[PDB]
Amino acid sequence: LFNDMEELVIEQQENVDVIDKNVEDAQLDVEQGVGHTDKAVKSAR
Amino acid sequence: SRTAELQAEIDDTVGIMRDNINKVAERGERLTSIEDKADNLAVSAQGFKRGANRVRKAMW
Amino acid sequence: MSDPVELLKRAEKKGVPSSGFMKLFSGSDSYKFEEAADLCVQAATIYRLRKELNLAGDSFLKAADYQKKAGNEDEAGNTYVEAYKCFKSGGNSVNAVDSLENAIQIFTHRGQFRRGANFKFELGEILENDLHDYAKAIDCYELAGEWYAQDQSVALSNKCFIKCADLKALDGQYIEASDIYSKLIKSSMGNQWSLKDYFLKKGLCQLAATDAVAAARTLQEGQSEDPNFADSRESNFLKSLIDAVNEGDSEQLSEHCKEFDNFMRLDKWKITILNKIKESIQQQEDD
Amino acid sequence: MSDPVELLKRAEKKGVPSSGFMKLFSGSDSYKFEEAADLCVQAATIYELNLAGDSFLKAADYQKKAGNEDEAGNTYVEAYKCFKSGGNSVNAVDSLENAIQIFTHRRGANFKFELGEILENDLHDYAKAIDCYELAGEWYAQDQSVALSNKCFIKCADLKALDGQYIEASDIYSKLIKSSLKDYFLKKGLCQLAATDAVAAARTLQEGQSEDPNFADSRESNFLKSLIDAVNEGDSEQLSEHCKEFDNFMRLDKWKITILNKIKESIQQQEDDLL
Amino acid sequence: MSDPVELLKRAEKKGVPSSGFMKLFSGSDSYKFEEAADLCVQAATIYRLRKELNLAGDSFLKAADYQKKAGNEDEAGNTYVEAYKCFKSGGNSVNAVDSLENAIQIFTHRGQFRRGANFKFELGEILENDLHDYAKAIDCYELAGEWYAQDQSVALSNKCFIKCADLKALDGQYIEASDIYSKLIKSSQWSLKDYFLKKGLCQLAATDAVAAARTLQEGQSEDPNFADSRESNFLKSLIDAVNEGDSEQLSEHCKEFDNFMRLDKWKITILNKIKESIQQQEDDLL
Amino acid sequence: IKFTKQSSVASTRNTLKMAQDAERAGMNTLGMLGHQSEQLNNVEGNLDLMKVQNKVADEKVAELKKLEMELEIDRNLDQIQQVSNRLKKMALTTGKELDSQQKRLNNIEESTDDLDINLHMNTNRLAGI
Repeated sequence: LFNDMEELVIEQQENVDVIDKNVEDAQLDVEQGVGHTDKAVKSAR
Repeated sequence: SRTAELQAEIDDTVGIMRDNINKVAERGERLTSIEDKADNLAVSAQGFKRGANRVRKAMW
Repeated sequence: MSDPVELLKRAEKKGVPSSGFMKLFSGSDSYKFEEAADLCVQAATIYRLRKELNLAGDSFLKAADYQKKAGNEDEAGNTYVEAYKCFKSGGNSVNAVDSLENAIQIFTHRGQFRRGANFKFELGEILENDLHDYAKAIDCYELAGEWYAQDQSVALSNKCFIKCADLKALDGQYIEASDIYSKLIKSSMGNQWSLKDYFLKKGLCQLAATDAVAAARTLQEGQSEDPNFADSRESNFLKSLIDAVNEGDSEQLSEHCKEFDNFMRLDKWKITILNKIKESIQQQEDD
Repeated sequence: MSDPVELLKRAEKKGVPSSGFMKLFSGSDSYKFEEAADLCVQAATIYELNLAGDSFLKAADYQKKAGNEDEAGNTYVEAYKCFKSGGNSVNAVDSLENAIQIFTHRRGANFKFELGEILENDLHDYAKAIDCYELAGEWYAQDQSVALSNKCFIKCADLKALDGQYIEASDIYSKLIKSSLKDYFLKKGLCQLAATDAVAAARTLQEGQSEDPNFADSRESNFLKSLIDAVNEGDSEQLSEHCKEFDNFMRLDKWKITILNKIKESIQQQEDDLL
Repeated sequence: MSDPVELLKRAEKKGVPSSGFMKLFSGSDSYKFEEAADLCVQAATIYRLRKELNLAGDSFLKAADYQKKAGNEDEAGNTYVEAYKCFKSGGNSVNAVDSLENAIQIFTHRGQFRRGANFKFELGEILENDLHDYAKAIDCYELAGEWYAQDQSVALSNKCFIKCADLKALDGQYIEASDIYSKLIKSSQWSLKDYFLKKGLCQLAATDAVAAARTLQEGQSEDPNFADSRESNFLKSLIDAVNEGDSEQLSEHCKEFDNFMRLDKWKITILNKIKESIQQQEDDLL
Repeated sequence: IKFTKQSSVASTRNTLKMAQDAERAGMNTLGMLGHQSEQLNNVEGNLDLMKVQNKVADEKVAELKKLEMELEIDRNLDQIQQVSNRLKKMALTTGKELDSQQKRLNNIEESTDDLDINLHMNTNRLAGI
């Protein structure tokens, strides 16, 4: 049972890697997007 | 008596680890779903960045 | 709710590429394929709510094809996985296979080897259990195990290589199964219960190949390298089987099988391989 | 499939910063570096694990130039995975070091431990492996993750003891004890014996016997006592006997064998210096 | 703190759709429904802080309705779950049911089947324990078990099918309960012995001693742990007493079994039904 | 009698090694779970930040639109009992950690979906400006 548990957690490490990378990537893109909407508002005024 | 106690402890720990295996299955399933949704999130964030940039250029 | 048939008809009308003079005035056809895919996904969702799971799968397949035509391959791979889930839940294992194969091809193209390996293993399971296409199941478990080995997921690789070696041994490819068990042993050394089983199964494959010397070497290797195999019932059983094979006594082998079964139940795989070994002894007696 | 070489050539063409008069008319170069990074990531995906790693390194460098350091750190981790799987341990080290630097400036301990493992097992750069396990253990200690910190400090103390830094290894074992407990007591005492400080070994024995009842009645305690006794008598044969007796019941791993051999050699050297 | 009543009045004023000529000049009404929902959620949070849990639930229901009108169904489903939690904690089981039903409908429409199954099970628990609407509880446990079966979550599916079979047997649907126990057996060591026993008991309550004997033989052949179990011997003794028509011997075997392994309320009810069927056949023969 | 005692010795030796086995998994699994739970913490921080940034985006987009053998048996059992105590403790700790992470993952999923929806909404709104 322990053996299987290790195996499953090794597998889940992989999911965690991708999730962390994607959410982190997304945050930086959202920050840039907000910057763009800020400059857009600055011009539209 | 010591060996019977040991057997009882091992049986209990087998039960706990069996419960854990069921829980880690639920955890792996949750993680597969979250990976899919985090991929969606990354795509949407890039799309939002690009759209905002296009509006920035439009207003300029 | 919208009618899914009308949604699919609208998807089909939008998914026609711009031909001729219209191609000079129409923007990228990508947006038309995206909207057709969205209409197909809406139809698929409605069919899924109706439990018309095969029609939902077919609608997701159409959506994924339109997503591919749009250039949105990551979406197509996800939609192929949704098609697969619908077909599997609908008992249409053939379309489930085709859906997973397209999804795996996309995932491998996106370098998502691990993801493809998860689905390649599930593909192997469908080939093994539902379609009984054992050859392709073997190929699926081998390739998934390799992709997991590249990802340093020793554990998933071992799960796949176990399935591969078991099926190869049941298909009579005893030497190749023994080689995969040697890989499983090496990947498991220094990490033990599965290991004993691996040593036993390796030896059994070698006996089924009528190579008792390799079985004896495997026994000696295991006894020297893993002390738990040295004192195990599996080692003693493998020894007793090697001895019975060298003596050509198919009855003594059957006795040792019964003795082992009384303490540690022989699963169906071991029974099949042990019967093959017995038959090889009896054939040498008859010859 | 696109050709990865053509993708990399396009990435290289886009990743040229805007120089001169063009800098007055070009917007932020960040978007050009992002698009170059995306092209490098596509090439890496198509790749030939070492070439994939190199393409991810180029992508991460462009991501750094864009200001997207968190993305660069993730891409350095993907480069690392490609190089490690390709058997190029040097570029795997360099990738992990860049990723760790990004993560710490903003996880780094996880990767610093894996870096220590690469330094220990593939490159045999034991000094840097020690530094990696120590710093990872400290980062986990700040995070209150006692179990991971202890795993790192075990690796650090073991390598320090094998490198002859017996006193520092004993100090790390004292930290591990304060934070396997029987094993830690034994190893602490063994380091002290290898430092020819039998009095500190006897103190460690008494400490362990008083503070942990499970160590008091253990074979590890009796063995450490017998080794202290043999060291004080200067009887290298009695030490070898006690080692064989212990090994018959509880197999000595390679680390214990090495340290015990060092202790024996120190006894034999004192015997020779007295004749 | 803002007054929640004034917040709800502002939500109601904003949540009026743009009618007539104003619809040509007003943008999408979605933003107005979003802001009305936010005002309702603020009111609900204030009521929750006051422990006025039913009013918090009602405010979340209004918020979820506005979120639905905005097109934000995933938010509406979450807000319906918050309404449910408020009503359940407030002892208003009816509005808790209605909230969960709306949440489940949203989750199933979004393909979140597993999530909907969790809440469909909780709905079954409310129907069973608080409202005593056993028929709908049965339907809830069955459908949740099916959704978990599609999700390959054998353990949760079995938990639901156990609840379904137990309630079906207590409602006198003994054949259908036996069929669900057959599914639980096939999908499934300690619980397995219990499943065999309960299947046989349902069959005895249906006056089909032959099916009970077949279930006993099946279990004895397929699971060695059931073969030597007290549950197998007890089921055998009950089959024997039923075939002899001896309701006293059945009561003795029930007492013997109860002395070593306590009969829960379910087993007592089913065993009493079996005894009554024996006594009725005895009376019909005199 | 001698043969049976020898068999018992072999059984307890094998059992001890396997006791120490169930241990390496538990310590590695807990280590990996600590690493992944912590990888979840970085995810959680980024999701919180994106929620704040989406609030800002909502308001900006809105404005834009507006604009001997006996002794060994005993000793092996000693060793097995001690290890069994840690296997039990590790199993309990692992169960607790999985429970905590399961609730955290549920919340991560919900927050990720909500953010995704908000981003699609603002992207569609920006498309029309």
